[PDB]
Amino acid sequence: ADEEAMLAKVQASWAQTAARDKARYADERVPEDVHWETEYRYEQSADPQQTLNLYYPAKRRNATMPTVIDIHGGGWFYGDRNLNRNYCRYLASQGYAVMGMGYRLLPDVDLRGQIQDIFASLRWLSHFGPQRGFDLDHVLLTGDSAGGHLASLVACIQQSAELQELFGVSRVNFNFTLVALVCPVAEPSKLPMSDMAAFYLDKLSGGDQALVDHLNFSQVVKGLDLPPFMLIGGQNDSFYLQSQALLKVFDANHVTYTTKLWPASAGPHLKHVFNVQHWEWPESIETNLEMLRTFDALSKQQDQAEENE
Ligand SMILES: *[P@](=O)(CCC)OC[C@@H](COCCCC)OCCCC
Repeated sequence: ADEEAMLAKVQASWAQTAARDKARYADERVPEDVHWETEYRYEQSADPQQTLNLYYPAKRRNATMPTVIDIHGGGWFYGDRNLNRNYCRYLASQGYAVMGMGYRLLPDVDLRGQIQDIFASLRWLSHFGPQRGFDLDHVLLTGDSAGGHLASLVACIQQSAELQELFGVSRVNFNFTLVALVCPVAEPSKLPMSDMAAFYLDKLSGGDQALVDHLNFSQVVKGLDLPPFMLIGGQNDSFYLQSQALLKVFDANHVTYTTKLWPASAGPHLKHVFNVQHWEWPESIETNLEMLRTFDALSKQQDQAEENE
């Protein structure tokens, strides 16, 4: 029938999203009291996607601040380091040093190339973050939608020499204190618009059977000792099914987790990734603070455990 036409279809849909995102950002309040440093190349490459932004409170109470690392969403086909800027700014305004990266998009790369990009940005941060204010002893890793998928896999790969080898990455010299997933699509194989879902999975695996067998969080969680997770979302998330599926995997694997899941009664506006797309809404503030407090409580328990209070 056609590969070119399915692609053109998929891309039409992302052009639509891009227009809504542009219109929202033109309108929306911007968080105050933040500085950003933009467009750092994280490897020797002129690919514009292999860059990252850093965000900080305008007034730093300390030389180093606990770290947040954000992986944006967009269905693996869409987005860049700027997409989640308001969300990153909001988190930074609360007293955190924040990094958000670009990663090359499907179909130009497959999942391995995206995982490599993300690992390159993490390694860059391990080299250059602390000198400019990042406390890498307390690190919150977060991602929304496809970015939540990517965050969930990166958490497992960081812990596993076997997956490091399969994905062609090396572990980075810091740990994740918490991994917070916002409306993640962490089980993309369960998505099947069936031909379109199949097209995505094909583009993610790039035909590599090792990626097919390692495309879902359920396939990479096995046997690893992981940090705590936080699952964020709601019953009016278009992908709430994926959240329900993921809880079953957490329970079966003895993952430590907490949840902040909004009931349908909390309203029709609490849609897909609302707390990233609308930082200023009261429910977004509540959710995002609750995540930062959860991260702080874990960071305090680690400090106590390490005789460093
Ligand atoms: P996330 O990255 C939300 C991005 C808007 O979700 C992954 C989805 C894409 O969302 C629907 C497409 C139009 C917004 O995974 C692919 C769905 C197609 C079968």
